[PDB]
Amino acid sequence: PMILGYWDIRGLAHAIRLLLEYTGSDYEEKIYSMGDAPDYDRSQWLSEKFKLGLDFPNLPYLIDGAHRLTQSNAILRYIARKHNLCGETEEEKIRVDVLENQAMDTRLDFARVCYNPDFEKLKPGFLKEIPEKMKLFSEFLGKRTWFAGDKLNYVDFLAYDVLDVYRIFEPKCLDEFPNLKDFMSRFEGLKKISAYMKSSRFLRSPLFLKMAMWGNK
Amino acid sequence: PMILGYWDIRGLAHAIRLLLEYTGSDYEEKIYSMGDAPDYDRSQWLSEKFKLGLDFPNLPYLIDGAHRLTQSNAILRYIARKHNLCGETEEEKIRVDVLENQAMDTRLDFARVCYNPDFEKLKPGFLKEIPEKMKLFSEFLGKRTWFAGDKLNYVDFLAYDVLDVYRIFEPKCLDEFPNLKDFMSRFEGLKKISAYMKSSRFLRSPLFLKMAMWGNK
Ligand SMILES: N[C@@H](CCC(=O)N[C@@H](CSCc1ccc([N+](=O)[O-])cc1)C(=O)NCC(=O)O)C(=O)O
Ligand SMILES: N[C@@H](CCC(=O)N[C@@H](CSCc1ccc([N+](=O)[O-])cc1)C(=O)NCC(=O)O)C(=O)O
Ligand code: NA
Ligand code: NA
Ligand code: NA
Repeated sequence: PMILGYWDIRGLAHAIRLLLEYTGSDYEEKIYSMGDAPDYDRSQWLSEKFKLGLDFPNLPYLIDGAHRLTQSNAILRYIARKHNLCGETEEEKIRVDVLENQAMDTRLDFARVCYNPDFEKLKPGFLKEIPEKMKLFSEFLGKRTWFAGDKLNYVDFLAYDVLDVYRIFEPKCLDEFPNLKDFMSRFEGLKKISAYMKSSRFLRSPLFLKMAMWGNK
Repeated sequence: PMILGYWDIRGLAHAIRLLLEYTGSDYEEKIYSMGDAPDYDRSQWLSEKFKLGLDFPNLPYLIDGAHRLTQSNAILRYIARKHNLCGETEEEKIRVDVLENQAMDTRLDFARVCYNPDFEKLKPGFLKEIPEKMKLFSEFLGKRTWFAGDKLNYVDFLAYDVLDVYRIFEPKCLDEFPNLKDFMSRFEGLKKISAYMKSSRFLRSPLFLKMAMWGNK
């Protein structure tokens, strides 16, 4: 089976786990646990980081037969090619690439404040940035079924993930964008996704690592 | 003709400018100038930022007919798909996706230090992290003619750009890695590339924007 290596949190592997369940992949998780504060012991991962035959050792990683991958986006793309979840036309391909890279910039905007020791002083300023972020995503989606067009694509998993994270931090953030509320519902009720979610191996939380000031659980 | 919008520096646009040149694309640059300290006035861009039809307005952007793109990586892939500059085997596509994402993370590691007011204090530690980064690139390349196989790829433009920046910062950083030196010469030897590098267009500098501690001139 395939091995998904990541920390015992949601973070960067969540859209991957989401994809791995929708696609019917057989896979298992190599969970790395992090030591409690203050030292946040990473030695469980650091001890085998350079022992896995990874070109650029990192988390998350994925092993599939002869293929050993890092970089979360590269893994998503790998799973997508094996299981018909890329864009076909040039129009979808452009939308995929722009949204894939944009999701990561949007995720890091948010990660950078929650992981900041000064999160509480920076929290009101970031909360007022969120309406325009979400509005970009609502205008991009428009009247489409999925973000790339008619068909489910791997970027939809990225989009659901980053939107989920923002709406956990700010439960009212999608309220003036009904088309994104309908997107999240439609995604959560695919069927392999509903089954995964209302199952025990669905990792609700923590959203982030232990040293984060929010969503560390 | 295609329109490439960026600041009047090297920055994130550099690999796009090379690929545009190498593919013989018909292109013009919309160059935005930024004010001097202390304001670093951005009005030349903010004047138009939201009036260009961009889904996620940003720099660099590319306007090609009806297609209006942002995200430097999406722009590179858009150009590559027009000229078959992407991998064809599943092994090549894996090497492309991993290196594309790795090159941005490595670029960002460097950009963060140079733009940090505390640059001088951070410089010693960052210098000692460079040998390990280059070793990983060196062993990834191996004896291959290019990073993805025997066929030039857009990710080669990214790897040249990021490696060029690190060797501009630390001139001895490729010394103990001969295969990376051969990669850089062979890349510069490309006829359309050398001709672009030999004309007073070539913005090898400034690496970064005016407010950077290093590479601002
Ligand atoms: N660009 C890479 C990022 C890889 C990465 O940063 N992994 C970190 C995650 S914690 C830092 C982190 C937390 C949360 C976010 N985020 O935006 O959600 C980003 C980075 C790690 O655990 N180990 C890397 C190592 O061995 O040095 C990817 O997308 O896979
Ligand atoms: N992920 C996007 C990043 C786009 C971006 O941040 N552009 C900045 C570049 S300056 C900040 C910057 C400098 C250098 C790097 N780098 O890695 O070298 C990254 C970001 C800008 O000028 N305007 C965006 C805006 O108007 O909001 C991409 O790759 O295109
Ligand atoms: Na499908
Ligand atoms: Na404006
Ligand atoms: Na080589």
